[PDB]
Amino acid sequence: RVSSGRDLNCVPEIADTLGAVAKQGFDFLCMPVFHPRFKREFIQEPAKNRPGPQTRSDLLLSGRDWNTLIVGKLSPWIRPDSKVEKIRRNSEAAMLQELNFGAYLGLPAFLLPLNQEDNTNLARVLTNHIHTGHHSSMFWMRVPLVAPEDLRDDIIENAPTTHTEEYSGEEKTWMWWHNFRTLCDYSKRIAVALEIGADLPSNHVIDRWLGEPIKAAILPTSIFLTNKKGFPVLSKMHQRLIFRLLKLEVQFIITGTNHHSEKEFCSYLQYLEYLSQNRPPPNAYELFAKGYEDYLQSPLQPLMDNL
Amino acid sequence: PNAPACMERQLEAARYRSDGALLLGASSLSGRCWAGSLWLFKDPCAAPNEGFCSAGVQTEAGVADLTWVGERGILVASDSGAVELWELDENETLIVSKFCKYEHDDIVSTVSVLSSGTQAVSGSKDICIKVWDLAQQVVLSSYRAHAAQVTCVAASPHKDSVFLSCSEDNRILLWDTRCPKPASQIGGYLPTSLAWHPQQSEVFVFGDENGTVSLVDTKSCVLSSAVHSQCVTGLVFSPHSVPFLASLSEDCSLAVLDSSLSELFRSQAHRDFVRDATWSPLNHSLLTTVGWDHQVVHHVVPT
Amino acid sequence: ESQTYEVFEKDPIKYSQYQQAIYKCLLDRVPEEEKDTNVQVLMVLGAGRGPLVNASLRAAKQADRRIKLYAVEKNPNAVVTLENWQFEEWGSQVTVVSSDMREWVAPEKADIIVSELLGSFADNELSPECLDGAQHFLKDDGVSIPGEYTSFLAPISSSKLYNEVRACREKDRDPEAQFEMPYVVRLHNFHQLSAPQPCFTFSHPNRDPMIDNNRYCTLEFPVEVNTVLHGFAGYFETVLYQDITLSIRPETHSPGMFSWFPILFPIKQPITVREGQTICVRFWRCSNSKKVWYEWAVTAPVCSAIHNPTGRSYTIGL
Amino acid sequence: ESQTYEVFEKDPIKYSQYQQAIYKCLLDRVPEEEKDTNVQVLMVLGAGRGPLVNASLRAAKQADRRIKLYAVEKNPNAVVTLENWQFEEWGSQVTVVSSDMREWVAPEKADIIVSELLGSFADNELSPECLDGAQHFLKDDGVSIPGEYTSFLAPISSSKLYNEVRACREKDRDPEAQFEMPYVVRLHNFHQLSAPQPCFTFSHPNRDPMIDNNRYCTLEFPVEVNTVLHGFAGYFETVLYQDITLSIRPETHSPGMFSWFPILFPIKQPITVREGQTICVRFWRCSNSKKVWYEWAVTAPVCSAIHNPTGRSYTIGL
Amino acid sequence: SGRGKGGK
Amino acid sequence: SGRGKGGK
Amino acid sequence: SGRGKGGK
Ligand SMILES: Nc1ncnc2c1ncn2[C@@H]1O/C(=C/[C@@H](N)CC[C@H](N)C(=O)O)[C@@H](O)[C@H]1O
Ligand SMILES: Nc1ncnc2c1ncn2[C@@H]1O/C(=C/[C@@H](N)CC[C@H](N)C(=O)O)[C@@H](O)[C@H]1O
Repeated sequence: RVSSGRDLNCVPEIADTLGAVAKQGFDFLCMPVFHPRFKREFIQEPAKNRPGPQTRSDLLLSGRDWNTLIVGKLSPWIRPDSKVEKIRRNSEAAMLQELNFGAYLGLPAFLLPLNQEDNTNLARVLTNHIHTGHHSSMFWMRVPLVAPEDLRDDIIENAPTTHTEEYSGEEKTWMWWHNFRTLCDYSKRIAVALEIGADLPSNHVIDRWLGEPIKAAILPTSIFLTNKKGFPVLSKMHQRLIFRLLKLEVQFIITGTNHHSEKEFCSYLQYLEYLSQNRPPPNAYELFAKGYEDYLQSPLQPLMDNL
Repeated sequence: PNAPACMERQLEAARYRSDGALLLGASSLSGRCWAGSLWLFKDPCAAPNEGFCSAGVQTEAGVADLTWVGERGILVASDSGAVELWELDENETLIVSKFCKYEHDDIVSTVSVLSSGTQAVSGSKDICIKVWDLAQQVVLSSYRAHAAQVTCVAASPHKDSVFLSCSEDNRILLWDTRCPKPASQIGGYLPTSLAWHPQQSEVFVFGDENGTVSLVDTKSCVLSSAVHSQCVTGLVFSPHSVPFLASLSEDCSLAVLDSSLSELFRSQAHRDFVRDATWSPLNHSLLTTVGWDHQVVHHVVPT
Repeated sequence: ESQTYEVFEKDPIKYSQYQQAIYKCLLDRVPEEEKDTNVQVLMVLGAGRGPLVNASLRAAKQADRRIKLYAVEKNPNAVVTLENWQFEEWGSQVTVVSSDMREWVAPEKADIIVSELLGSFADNELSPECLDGAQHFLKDDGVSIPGEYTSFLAPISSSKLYNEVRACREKDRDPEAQFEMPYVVRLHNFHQLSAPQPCFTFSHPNRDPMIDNNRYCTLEFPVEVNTVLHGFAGYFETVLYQDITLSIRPETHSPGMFSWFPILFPIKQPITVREGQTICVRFWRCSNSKKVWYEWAVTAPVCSAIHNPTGRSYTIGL
Repeated sequence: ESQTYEVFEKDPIKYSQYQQAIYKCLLDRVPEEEKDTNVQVLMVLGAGRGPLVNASLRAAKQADRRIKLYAVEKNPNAVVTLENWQFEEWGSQVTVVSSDMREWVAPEKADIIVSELLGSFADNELSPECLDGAQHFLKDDGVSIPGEYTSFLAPISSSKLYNEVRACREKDRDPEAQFEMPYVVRLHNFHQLSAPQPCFTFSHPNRDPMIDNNRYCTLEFPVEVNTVLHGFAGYFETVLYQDITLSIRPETHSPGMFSWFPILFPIKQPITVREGQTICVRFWRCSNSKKVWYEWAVTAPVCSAIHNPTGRSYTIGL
Repeated sequence: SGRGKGGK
Repeated sequence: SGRGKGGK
Repeated sequence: SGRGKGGK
């Protein structure tokens, strides 16, 4: 019933990792296509002339596996909106390189972060790749409900956290997404990978995402609570958000390390299955309308036409 | 020497210990397998030749950073999200895993042992900073002070509760774990490297993503110089009574600076990114650099 | 894309033919007595994921000759596969070059240049332009594999295909552009109206100064049936080396070779042809420094418009 | 066309400025004592029908200096006018070259290269790419006239112009392509919303290896009125030599110079701007080996789509 | 369904 | 296949 | 004029 993926930033052996992940019950793996620490130079000598293979071979997996089991991830050092001209230029070239490799591999989806207000140049480079060749792949913009700056621990003496309500301010990450997709002119290949935090924001921040193309929901292991038996569970408010996301048929992504160490890893995914099974059964109307959700139809005209 | 047949291309770290033996950290950042390795060379001039090491070991994932823990312990910042502790056997012929604790949710980028040698600090792409108890193999405290990746963490040379951290959120934080709110923000371009002054308790240097090196004194204005054309990867003070400051960059160069940050030595020996520098404790004018070009270079610095 | 190269590699016939052509060339260039001293410099120009590099090494082993290989590839994604093959298997014997063959400053001259830059209409993937630019690094007595290729055309009738092209009208372009472009198609429900005739030929190395890859051909096809003309089927033949060839021309089709389906050049308006009439077609190969294209017209029994003038509907990027 | 060059030539200010710039350069390069021995090699790069050749000769006469001239022109039609001028008037002092300056194998190096390859947005006629290719034949201490140029942008309001662009919808193209291309227009019924700010700068000769003529600029315009944003007016300034300049920027407009009208970059959807708000615009100069184009977007007070991505509606041919 | 026709 | 792409 | 062509 529930389609779920594993998010990793460390894949020492591609074949061994995929096997371990499939055994755990996951349907897909979000992983780096180039080593996340392998910063590359395109303009200055001698580093621009770095030899050897720039990454792992496409021969490591079958075409079917690349097409169905792997979601690419943009390298964390790629900063197209950097204040430094040199980083901006190397990042544009690296972003185009990584997106082109993803398309070369036939990846079903590719993850890109929205982790600051200004992603103008990231949108420009993405729009340019979209208007270049094969138009099938999906781009999942990784955006949090609550920005890291707004959920940081109140531990900086000379920089206290804001304890005042900032109605529009707490909705900031939606404006990051909105501006990005406006720039990319509402491409249908650009969707949201919504990242959920340990503490949920006010309902108005959550509802801001209603009507948005959410294709995935990212659940860090650190947001999970522990029950009397020692197994990962979620707060009632988190469960309420999972139920809403299940109606949108999002793919769930489990990120981070095992924090329930003496309770195995598939337990996180077993809990999502539990929530999925323990939901209200659809009524006569809901069972009838299944398949027609957001399906645009021409209104019948029984006068002008013979039904 | 009962070690891996070949070390990975990308040399990440190099550290001399008191007797002058050289510890190397390496990862394969490309090809089929993305793992790492740890090596000890009692003869540093033979490095990186595998058949001439004293000890070598394969790690499960890449080595993003490492540090000595006394004379026989090795603390590793792994790609796996784990902080690892390895230990040289009594014969110093084997490197044995003591602990592998997966506490971070992304790559552990930086590691630093505190004054006592019983505790350490780790920084990660997961935005958290953790304080570890090395004997009990546990995280004592976990701090989410930053708003982006933690770039560098550096323990005070002589104060066990004091450390520095910097990040892509454009903050340099001075920590003092004796305080209820333990971090304090120190007052352009992203900070990328940190080094405490080995003699002046409240003085430190910092490198940034634009090639600038800056001198800062906790009290107060800052002295600075455009040393590199790209990111300042590392900053390491020499062992002399009046130390020299080695700076290394993604621009593939090494610079050795004085007290006023003026250049005294420059090397273009590396053909790829310069990753670590370590000064010999035996001959104070010899500085060893390692890079992604797989070179271990021994520089004779004019002192 | 990776899977495109994977489809290419599934053809066993093509590569075994290349191997046989390299094998014979090596024997003709190095006498038995020079076996251990003479190292032939072989360049695979457009190496993809490495099958012609492997074909060259198998060829050198079976010929019992020494080779020095360069694998040149402009696609950086395929260069990843090549560099992983080079480290893991090939070694120092193979030098992988990530470059366009037209720009590469070769460090040595070649004895043999091996390439497979052929389309369904032979020169439609721009093999002449690519090998012309690479020519300067081939030795004076050097061999190019392929040595030659020829395209062929044949008039066809297919109201089924005519309607299939007709339905390719897209928004924001000329409403008739779909008729001014070729299609790769496994022709099935159709009638071939006259025997395929040769259209354009290219030879490598090209020893006619300033080359001129532009061409103009008039073909006269006898038709023995009452029919309707809807387009021209295109095929090709290639001489890899001497008697070692590849062909998709129906009459000489290489058995079991499926790398290329025929090409189809449609016409905008169907043409009635009576038994005993002649179909006269005109084909041009045109270019500027940026693009190459084809233009075509029927002049007998009736004239058609010239199709694709100035490459307005279809061009092949240089 | 002939009449286009004839319109260029009607501007008295432009050429008298070029003459003054060449005159000063000749005096700075040849001391009085070297007057009769030192022959300066002057190359007019993109000579059209010969006005800069005549401007160079007038400049050399008034400076009382010796010049050796080359008039380089890629347009063969203009080359007819130049060759007729060379035979009838100029003589041996002028060598007419029918070539692209990027391909010409110059027989001698130049002391001064003179060109007028400027558009209404300075670099929009591809002066950087042209002078970059010609750079190798300029001596180590050589001077390029112009030495520098800078484009400027200013936000504008004009529902009149917005409707004028709107009516440029054509068949067989994207229905919104007219908004993704610049127009040369003598702006009249409009409101300039903020002071022009510099966008892109180019310097000749270019001493930043591998050049990189691609650019990315963010501009923040303070707006003191309630208005509606419809596009950006583009202008330029150029340093011919030292203090000798040309400008179409309204505030520093060269008096009586009509060679260039401003350029207009429209936006697809009008943007409401309140008094005290900031208009933030982003402009990119992009290229491949075949074309150069601009891409632009408004990010404050509201985001617009990125206009002309990958040059889909507008490109400048190389 | 629901008083509509067409779509895909 | 057969040197072609796209279609449906 | 003014570096432009076409229009009407
Ligand atoms: N000018 C060029 N320089 C280098 N490679 C090129 C050039 N033009 C095309 N190619 C490459 O050569 C290629 C050839 C293919 N038609 C065949 C691929 C491969 N040899 C195989 O038979 O499996 C593609 O990989 C292109 O990327
Ligand atoms: N790469 C090039 N090589 C030679 N001429 C060029 C090139 N690009 C443009 N031109 C020519 O230089 C020209 C310049 C014009 N913008 C100005 C014409 C002339 N100098 C005048 O001021 O009246 C046109 O005549 C173009 O044909």
